[PDB]
Amino acid sequence: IPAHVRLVMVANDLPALTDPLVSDVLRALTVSPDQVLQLTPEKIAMLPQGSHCNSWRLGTDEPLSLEGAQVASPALTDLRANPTARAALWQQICTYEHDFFP
Amino acid sequence: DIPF
Amino acid sequence: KNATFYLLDNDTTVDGLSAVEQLVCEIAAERWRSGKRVLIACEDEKQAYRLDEALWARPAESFVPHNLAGEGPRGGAPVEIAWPQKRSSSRRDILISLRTSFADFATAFTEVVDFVPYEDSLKQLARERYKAYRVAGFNLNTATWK
Repeated sequence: IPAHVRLVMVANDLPALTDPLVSDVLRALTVSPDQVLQLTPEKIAMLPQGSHCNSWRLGTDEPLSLEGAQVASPALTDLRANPTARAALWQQICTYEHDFFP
Repeated sequence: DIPF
Repeated sequence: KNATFYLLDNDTTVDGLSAVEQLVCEIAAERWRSGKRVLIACEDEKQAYRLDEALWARPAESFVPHNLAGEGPRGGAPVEIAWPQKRSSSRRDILISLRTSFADFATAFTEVVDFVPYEDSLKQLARERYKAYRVAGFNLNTATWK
């Protein structure tokens, strides 16, 4: 993981960084899209041991072997349709405010 | 002057 | 210091929300997306609760991070919803006000959004607010949201 990276995004089907909902979440995290590394579960396995970075997993039930605050949401289609999924995701981010907003 |  | 009054052309209620309350969601989202921290000043506690729910749904397909004043992360959420009883978090760029009378704390802001509701019975209150913004040294304008 490059030094410039501030968020690892994990999904089986990685969304465009210009997806408006993805943009909104990145804005909420105060992360610029050029500071995001998007990885499939397959690529996550290839990372050096003890890798550290905050992360956002979408529709992936298994926690990452990555150090840092991990937030997890349902798949993007659920997050796009469901006000309660969005509220729960924001709650997760708030619990980990020390990691996302240092 | 109030415009409404 | 600028104060902008949005003119409502209807009083259509949707999901328990007034036409003004619906517009507030759209404006709060647009201002946050422009990079601003937003304060929404409600007339009462119940209205704050209504908007706290509504901003998760309106605009649709959008994630607009927000909380009631006193909740959310340190320094408050990017959009914070307050009411008269409640101390708001500071360092905010724009005030969107639902207060029926001019609020003294409005002078803390360089950008304020207010409203002229469609109902005739609410016009007098809106005129009074407009006057008070003028007295407090705000540059005033009226607009229609698109």
